[PDB]
Amino acid sequence: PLPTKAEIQECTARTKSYIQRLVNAKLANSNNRASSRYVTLLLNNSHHIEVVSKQMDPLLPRFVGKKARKVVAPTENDEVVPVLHMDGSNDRGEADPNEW
Amino acid sequence: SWRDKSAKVQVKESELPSSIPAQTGLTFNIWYNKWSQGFAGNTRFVSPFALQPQLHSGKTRGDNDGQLFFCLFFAKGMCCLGPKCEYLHHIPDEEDIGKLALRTEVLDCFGREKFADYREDMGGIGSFRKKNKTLYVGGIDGALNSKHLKPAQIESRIRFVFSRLGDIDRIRYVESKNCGFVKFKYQANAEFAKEAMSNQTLLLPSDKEWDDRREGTGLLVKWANEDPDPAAQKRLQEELKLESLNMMVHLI
Amino acid sequence: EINEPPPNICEQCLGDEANIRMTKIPQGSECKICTLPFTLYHFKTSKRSNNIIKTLICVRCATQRNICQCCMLDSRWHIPIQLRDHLISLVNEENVMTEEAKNDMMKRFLSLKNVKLGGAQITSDPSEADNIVDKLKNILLKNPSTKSFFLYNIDASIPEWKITDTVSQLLLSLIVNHKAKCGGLRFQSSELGERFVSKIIFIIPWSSTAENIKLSLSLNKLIQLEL
Amino acid sequence: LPTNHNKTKLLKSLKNTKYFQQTTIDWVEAGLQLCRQGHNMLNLLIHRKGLTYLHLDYNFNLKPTKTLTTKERKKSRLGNSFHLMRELLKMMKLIVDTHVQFRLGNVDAFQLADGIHYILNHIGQLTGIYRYKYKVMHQIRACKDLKHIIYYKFNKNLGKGPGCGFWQPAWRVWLNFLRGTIPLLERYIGNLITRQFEGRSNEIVKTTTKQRLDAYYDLELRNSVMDDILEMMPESIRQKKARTILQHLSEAWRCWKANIPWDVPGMP
RNA sequence: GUUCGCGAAGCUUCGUGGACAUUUGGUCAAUUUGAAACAAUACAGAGAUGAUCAGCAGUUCCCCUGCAUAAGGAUGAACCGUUUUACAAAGAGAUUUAU
RNA sequence: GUAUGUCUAAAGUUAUGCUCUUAUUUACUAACAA
Ligand SMILES: O=P(O)(O)O[C@H]1[C@H](OP(=O)(O)O)[C@@H](OP(=O)(O)O)[C@H](OP(=O)(O)O)[C@@H](OP(=O)(O)O)[C@H]1OP(=O)(O)O
Ligand SMILES: [K+]
Ligand SMILES: [K+]
Ligand SMILES: [Mg+2]
Ligand SMILES: [Mg+2]
Ligand SMILES: [Zn+2]
Ligand SMILES: [Zn+2]
Ligand SMILES: [Zn+2]
Repeated sequence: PLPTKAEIQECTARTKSYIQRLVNAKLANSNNRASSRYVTLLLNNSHHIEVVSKQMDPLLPRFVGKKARKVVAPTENDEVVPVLHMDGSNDRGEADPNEW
Repeated sequence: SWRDKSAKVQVKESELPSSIPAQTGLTFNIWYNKWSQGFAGNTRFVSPFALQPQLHSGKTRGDNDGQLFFCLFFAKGMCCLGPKCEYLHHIPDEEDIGKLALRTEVLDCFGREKFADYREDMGGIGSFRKKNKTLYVGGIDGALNSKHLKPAQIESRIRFVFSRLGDIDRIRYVESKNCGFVKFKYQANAEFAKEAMSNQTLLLPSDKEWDDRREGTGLLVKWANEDPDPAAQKRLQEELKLESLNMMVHLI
Repeated sequence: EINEPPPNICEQCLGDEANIRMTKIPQGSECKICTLPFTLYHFKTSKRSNNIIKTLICVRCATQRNICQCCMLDSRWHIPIQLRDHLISLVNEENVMTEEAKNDMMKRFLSLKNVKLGGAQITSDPSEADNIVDKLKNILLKNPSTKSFFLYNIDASIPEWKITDTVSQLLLSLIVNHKAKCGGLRFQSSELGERFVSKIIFIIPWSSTAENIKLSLSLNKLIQLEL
Repeated sequence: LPTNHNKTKLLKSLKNTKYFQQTTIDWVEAGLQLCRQGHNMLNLLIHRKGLTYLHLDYNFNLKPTKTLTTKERKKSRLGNSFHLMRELLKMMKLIVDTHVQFRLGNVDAFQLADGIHYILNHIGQLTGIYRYKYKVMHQIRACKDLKHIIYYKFNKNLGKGPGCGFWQPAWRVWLNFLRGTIPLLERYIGNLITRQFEGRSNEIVKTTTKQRLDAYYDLELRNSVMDDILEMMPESIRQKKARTILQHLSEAWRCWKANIPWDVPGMP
């Protein structure tokens, strides 16, 4: 079945929301205050708490952490996946290498 | 007692030293506060001040508050805020160690965060990953301006110095390595001493090199790797087991 | 990235208030383990408590060790991570370590992996934790006024603090060498010494099968002296 | 046409925070304080970079202290951001200094006016702004034009000489130049200090340009060819066996270039 | 402390009930031991190849300068070292063992 | 002569057919002289 229009609306809604958020994040991240104008509570147990973002001096670096680290990625291919081809060529498969 | 009296000033900010050490190089570097265009010769020197604890220790703003951290500059014996200081001014004890025992896992008694690893020297503030209580005490040769003392004399003087600042688990001087290993009752205490006698003098008024104390290079109080000696290793293991029994019974 | 994981802070640490107000600086420090930016959270435990508590490590690191992000202690038992790994190693097994790679690049890499470390696999699932606990439980079941003494027969394992505290209970200075065991004790006054002696592994002369003991002392002493 | 949505100004934004306060300060005080501030900033930046051997003079005229080792020299070639910043401060330092002089009892107000005018009409000649950002020649040229215009409306019956003030239109020019550049310097110096703090991005990837077009082309080509041959080749041969292939290709290319037919016997 | 109500002395003064106002900042703490970088002295002094030269690339868990997706750092640097198995099938000869 | 690249810059981590003697070539190198 070619996908349902209603379900396409779902997917679009989800992914569109996601990408808009991502782009917002990217934008408010960057130092160019110019691109700030194209930007489209918690509990840590049964125990309860209020999260806040303290506004910091607009001289000091916004994100003190980030420093362009080189980082090697671990693959995390914990689940194994096959590579699975179905053939068995003997006559043409052995006569060819002499040519190839 | 310390609690009987208010803490005296170590030294007034007039008497305090400036942040322009020694001109080690040709020009000063503003953003680093170090020197530059030349690193000819060693940087380190001997502390002008020392924690004379009974003459200094006392009440603070902190002793009113319940500030859980001790004054680095008290340990160094140079705090310019005496009773007006937020950080405390006295030798750490079971009561205060006990008081801050939650937080002190992650950070020092000087309220500064420990790190993953020891600084290659074992020189800076300890790692969180170890709960070390044992200070290596190098540079005794330098700390006494090349005074040919007896090993007994050395170890005794060392004892006199570090026993004053914290309860001792053990001390042992090593003639063959010209150094100390000064295990302490508590990690807080260890931290405190490690700053309190960093860059200090082992010399005394009775010694003849008393006015040359400044001119040498101070005590190199660093942290100690555990001994290869299996004589103490076994003991350590036993201690660990004992501790484990405590906590494990405490879980239920 | 998005603030997907929440902060992993324990109770004791955080303090007994129904509502604290903490702040989050995102991308707010490199952690204390893996040198890697993360959302730094911090708060005064009370309003008027001077000590802020800042979240030292990153959330991934926390999860990995299965610990608090402020205490560096296991979120279940509130104990040092190394210690808990030792405990786990002891019961149910022989070997459970949580090796942090002390090389700045590799640590980052390790942190990135979504894989629990030795002890963390036990303490994550509460059932397994409980099991471990129960197994652990199962496993369980003449005064010349000298002011200056020379104490001998000192257990190698005993510390000076234990000694001095004991003395205080029986009531100053003290010198001990665990090599020799020539416990060169000295009192702040002679009257105090008198008081002590009158109040009396406590073998105690007053210099200024005991035979074999003396021999053992002897050899040990000699060895110490050679050192 | 000015875009309207961005109605959060810089000063307004700053006002919103706690870390700024406001005061009524004399304009000369503001100037002098800003020279001091600017000087501290630039020195901090330079020292941070490590190159303490570049001594800033208080007149914002940068020069090296020692003879520079080649490495050191390379390090110290500060870019068109820092130098441009310096030049703007130099400009400012001049006029503020003139005001100070005026107000410090040295020079008469007419003398001040002339001084300011001189500065504006000779920004080129007083601060190598053009060096770093050459489009400032337009501004300089404009100022020159103004001077030419002004003087010859200022010296109709009056003879020749230096004593004309009237610094308005030139001043306007310089203001508009600053308006133009404020964005540019926010970007430039932004990136600069970011580099000082955060390392430079390690996802460098270079674009094609006229200079590296050919190399890129050829690498793309050999990648394509290699791919095709692997697709063709039924044994699933190793990369080392692709080396033979691509090397073969290279030779073929050369042969074509020569006009010698490339007829290797053993191929398929 | 202001003020609005009350009481006790002389519109003035002492005591009383209100209203107003009611949580700053810290990721930090003052020099060695929690991190710069060159610098100096010494030593060599630069890719092809015989020799002399322009380079542009590429890989890199190397970066620096640069506003940079220009460009330049010696063609920025390092890459040149090490190197055994999806190990087979067939024949011949020699040795042993068994039937 | 350089880029560039190494080097140094001080404090002690607790374990029991040949040898010979010479003279000559050629090559390379040489901020050494001509
Ligand atoms: O035309 P420019 O190259 O910009 O030079 C002008 C010009 O001098 P020249 O005619 O010699 O080039 C002016 O001279 P006049 O045309 O007005 O005679 C003179 O103006 P004053 O006569 O008013 O002095 C002015 O000099 P100043 O800057 O002192 O006003 C001077 O500019 P430069 O001195 O920068 O060359
Ligand atoms: K290049
Ligand atoms: K290259
Ligand atoms: Mg070049
Ligand atoms: Mg070249
Ligand atoms: Zn203090
Ligand atoms: Zn916690
Ligand atoms: Zn981490």
